[PDB]
Amino acid sequence: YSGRDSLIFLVDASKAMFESQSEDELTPFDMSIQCIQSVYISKIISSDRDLLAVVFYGTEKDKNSVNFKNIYVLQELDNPGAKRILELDQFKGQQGQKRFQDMMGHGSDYSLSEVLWVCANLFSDVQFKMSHKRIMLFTNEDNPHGNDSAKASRARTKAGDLRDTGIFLDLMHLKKPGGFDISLFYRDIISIAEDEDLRVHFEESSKLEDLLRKVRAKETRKRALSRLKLKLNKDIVISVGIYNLVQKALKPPPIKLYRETNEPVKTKTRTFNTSTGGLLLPSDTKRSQIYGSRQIILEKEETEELKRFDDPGLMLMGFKPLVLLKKHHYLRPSLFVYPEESLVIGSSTLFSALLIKCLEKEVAALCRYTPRRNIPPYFVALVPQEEELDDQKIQVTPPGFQLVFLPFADDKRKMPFTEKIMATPEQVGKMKAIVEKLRFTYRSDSFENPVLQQHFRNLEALALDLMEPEQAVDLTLPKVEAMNKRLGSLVDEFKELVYPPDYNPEG
Amino acid sequence: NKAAVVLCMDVGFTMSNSIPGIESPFEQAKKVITMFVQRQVFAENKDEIALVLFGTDGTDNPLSGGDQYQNITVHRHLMLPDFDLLEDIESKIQPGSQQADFLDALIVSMDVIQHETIGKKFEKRHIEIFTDLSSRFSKSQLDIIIHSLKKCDISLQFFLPFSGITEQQKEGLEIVKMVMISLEGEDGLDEIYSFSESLRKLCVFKKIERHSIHWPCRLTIGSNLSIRIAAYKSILQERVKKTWTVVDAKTLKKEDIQKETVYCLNDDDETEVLKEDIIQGFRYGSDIVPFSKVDEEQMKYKSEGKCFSVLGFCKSSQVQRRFFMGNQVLKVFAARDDEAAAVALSSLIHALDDLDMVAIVRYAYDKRANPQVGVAFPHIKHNYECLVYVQLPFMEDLRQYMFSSLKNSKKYAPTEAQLNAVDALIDSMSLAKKDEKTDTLEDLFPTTKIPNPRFQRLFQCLLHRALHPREPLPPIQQHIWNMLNPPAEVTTKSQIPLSKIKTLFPLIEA
Amino acid sequence: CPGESLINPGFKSKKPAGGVDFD
Amino acid sequence: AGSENIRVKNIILSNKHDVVKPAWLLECFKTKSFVPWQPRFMIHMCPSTKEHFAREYDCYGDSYFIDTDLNQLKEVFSGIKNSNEQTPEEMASLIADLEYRYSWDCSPLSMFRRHTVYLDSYAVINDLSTKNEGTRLAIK
DNA sequence: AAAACTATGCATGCTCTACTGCTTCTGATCTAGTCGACC
DNA sequence: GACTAGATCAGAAGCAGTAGAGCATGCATAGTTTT
Repeated sequence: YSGRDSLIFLVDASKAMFESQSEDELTPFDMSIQCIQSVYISKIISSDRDLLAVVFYGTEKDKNSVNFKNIYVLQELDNPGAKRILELDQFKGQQGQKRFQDMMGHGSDYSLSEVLWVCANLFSDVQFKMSHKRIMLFTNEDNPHGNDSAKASRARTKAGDLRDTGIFLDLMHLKKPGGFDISLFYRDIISIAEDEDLRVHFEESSKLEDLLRKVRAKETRKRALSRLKLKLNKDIVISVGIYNLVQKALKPPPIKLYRETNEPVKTKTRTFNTSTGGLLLPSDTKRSQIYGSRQIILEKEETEELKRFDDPGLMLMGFKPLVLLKKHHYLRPSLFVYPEESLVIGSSTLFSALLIKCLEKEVAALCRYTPRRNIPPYFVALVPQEEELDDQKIQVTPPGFQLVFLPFADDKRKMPFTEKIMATPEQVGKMKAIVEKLRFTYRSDSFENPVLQQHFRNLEALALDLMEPEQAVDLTLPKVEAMNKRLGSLVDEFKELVYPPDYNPEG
Repeated sequence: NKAAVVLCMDVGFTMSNSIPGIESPFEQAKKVITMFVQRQVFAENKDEIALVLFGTDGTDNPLSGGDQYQNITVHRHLMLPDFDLLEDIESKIQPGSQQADFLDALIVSMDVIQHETIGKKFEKRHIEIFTDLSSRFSKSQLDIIIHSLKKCDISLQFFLPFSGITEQQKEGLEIVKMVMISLEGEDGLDEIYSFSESLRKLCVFKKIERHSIHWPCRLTIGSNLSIRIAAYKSILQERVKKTWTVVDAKTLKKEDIQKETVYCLNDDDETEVLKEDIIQGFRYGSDIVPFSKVDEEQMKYKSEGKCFSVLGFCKSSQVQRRFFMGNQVLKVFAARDDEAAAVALSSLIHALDDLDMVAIVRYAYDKRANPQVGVAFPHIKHNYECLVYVQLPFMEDLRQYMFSSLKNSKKYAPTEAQLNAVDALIDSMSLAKKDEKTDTLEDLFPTTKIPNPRFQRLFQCLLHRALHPREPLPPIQQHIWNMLNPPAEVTTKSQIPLSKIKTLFPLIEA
Repeated sequence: CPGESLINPGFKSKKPAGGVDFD
Repeated sequence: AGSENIRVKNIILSNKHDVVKPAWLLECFKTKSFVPWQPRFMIHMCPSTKEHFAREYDCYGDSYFIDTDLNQLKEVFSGIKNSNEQTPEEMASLIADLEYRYSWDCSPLSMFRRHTVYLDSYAVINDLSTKNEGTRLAIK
């Protein structure tokens, strides 16, 4: 998967889209605009290099390259930004609806062939490489051309051509007074007609709920940290790729702005001798260290040469039972090792054999790891990792090796000696009851970073000029009230059974 | 912490000669002392070393009297080690033609310790005797020596050229054993080392050692239960405590160097902008939104500090090792001198161990530290029991990559012969031995007992530069490579399997 | 294909964070 | 800043500057003069500007040293929030005191205030259960 | 002689600035083909 | 002849990730002064 995702938002501007069936409900136009804004914000946070565009059809004005009638291209394909969201924000209500009607117009005829032609033309203009091409059609008219059969055939031909070119078409049908029947016309236009998506729908599509679900986490495409050589011997070498399935998420780095016009300023660091005042190149300086009441001077090149031990790669050392590995010897986040046939042919077979036999024999491959040049070696254990899939056949545990860093003698620390006081069985049983009361199922994706979420909320509020920032719910905070309710009198009994009457833990 | 070591050596002619096929004992003693002094210099423990020699024509002792306490020189009094001492041992220490009794050497060493010890808080005192025991022993004051040593709480160690000796050497060994038995008894027999054994141990620089700060808090389950706990850091990636200082290539001083930062605009004129007019900002898609630091602090996420709370309890199977994050592992004990807290924590640990469960908890070092979600699991040993805490990932830190399956890949399906070759390789390169008598696994290559080679290299280079100012840096020592490589048996056994694997697996570089 | 993201193609729709849900 | 967005609130949360309603620029441009600030325009003051205003201005927009006009009094009467800490009797006594002191009794209304009036709207005197509603006496 | 206040060293976290490796965009070059018009 | 279009290689810029240095917080410990 290489390229950028391109998305075009087609929104109908017919009269039927501007009527509210119930007093307390959203018109189709308002729902469409809300969805567009939500997708824009999600894209800004997640993938900022993707291309989005917004088009309207059924209007009185026209703005397009082909000079077609009744098609207004509001925003051509470009990366998302705050200005575009603000531009869309002036159609978000009833006054916004009046503003939209005044600016463009509504209630005019149209041809779907021309609309799809304009969308394809927009796709053609893009000069980058697009991995996906998608159009979403927001409408509530199941039979756009019931009077004219020729227009329907033209639309079918254009949809077929677009599908051939590699453009996905999706229908996001909104609520209709009489109900939406995809069976009438939109079966041929739609890219994929699901078996369940054939009955008449009396409510908006289930895709709107997913669109309105804001995603506020960066999505990074697959990428290999390094391509290394695993050396079983001086002659047997295979090529492997190293990946990181867990990486800490950090706030985007701040940029320095000039206050009077908000234009970026570039910074530069230079070193100049106190006496002469002139600049000193890096070649006109040395390095020093004090030890034993003396000064030891070394050049920079030697300072870097001190770190050179062996060439980049993994060197096999032997095989170790998995029992000898320890869970409390964690040192650094683990990595993933997978085969790579691009550099050496036949690596996949040997890697598969090693994985299978390591799983059968319950062993881990001990190795010496040197990621880059001028990096002292570390010791790693490659633990086999079988393939595990969930119910829906979506792979959840990939096959390969897990690279775990092992500590050196210097990385451990000495603990103060503490006398052991064991607990009588009754205390252990009471605490077992307490533990059992508060049992729950844990998943790796059950928590969110409060700091990053608040940062993104604040940034969005500042950018879009909202009244107040949205406040994120912190799921890491304990639920004290629920725990107190569940435990009941267990806490009091345990405290009576384990703490003297006059202890005062707080003091 | 502090420790004063009085190294008492000899320069008698009896060591000036030895069998040509082995190094002379005097050279062995010199090498041992050099290695010890190097370790002390590059391990800043504030210990002190004094050097005394007996068997030299010179006579310089605090106590002279008559013929007794003669032919002994206190070469170096008690001060912190420095390169000047290494230079002194390099050249100043010279052999001699006279003899002397090591008993008098012990007397003078004890006298020096007693005289110079006052005024400093040296809690330990060790005296090391390097003698070949060739000279006769004037055993006439043993009782007073033992009484003084026991009164002053001073430890004594011996270093000999042997672990085929003359009767005089046997008598010396006997008297030394008697003295050690009197001082300590049976265990003393392990305090007499040989030169080869000492050279074995003193070939590695002292490991970087730091002291963990005790972090107190209260482990909470709900709003009414709290256990006073202290946490320490058990495993972390060690770094050099000293960093390089940039100096000017001519005057060799850091005072003639300093850095400056210059800000300029995005214009041809290259306008200069001061630090008092630079605001902070971020990029929101295709634009830049100002966000000052003051407003960032106002709108920041604020949390109550020093939290160790129990979100819940989950089966150990649901927490997997591959998801551990962070850069540290914490060990949580009950608060010092608190029996009630000890009982509470023991109850929790035993309950979790019995039920096969771990505690998902929230951790915050202080007010300025970001909150964390981690796992605390029990650790029970035969002497101590505690909790071990390791951080766990957030939603944003997980990466969902898809990889093809190798089990069902027709292209890369191994054959039976290939699998047999790999099995033979795995069995030949085993790094653990299964003793059947105890049915126990022994680790042939323990990685956790290997000092970091980086610090060995750094200290070797620094020492070589200090003692040889104008000379290129040396290569990596052989023993470092030996201790980073597996035992020779594993390599020897694995050649035939490796040849078979090379034969069966076609690998073509592209 | 099933359970794919309608915003970022090629990625699976992550389930919303649920925190602690006691049994 | 004419809109109370997040940036205005942030500037408020720091007492290091002051905010002005956009009408100040309109007044300055129309008159082409540097008309000073007045409480009507400002939406927040620094401590120092607060001290400056407190000398020539009360806690409410009404000033000390300059007469007032109907529009200004309307702004003042739109400034504070509310006051409902009295009771009918207390309010009536206050009103009577004000009228007596400042001689406003000649006004067409409020001239029955000093008088309490009873009516024979009940079949029996001092009987609330015999209301005689449905007569000209009610409208009287 | 005992207790309270202060100095200095060291651990700890977070933030910011260089260096290496992977991916994508642009420029430059070569090779193959098309078109105008003549004969 | 003239010109255009498709494919390919090389270099460079952008981005991600690790390492190293610097800055602020607090306390351990000891020393010094006061009563």
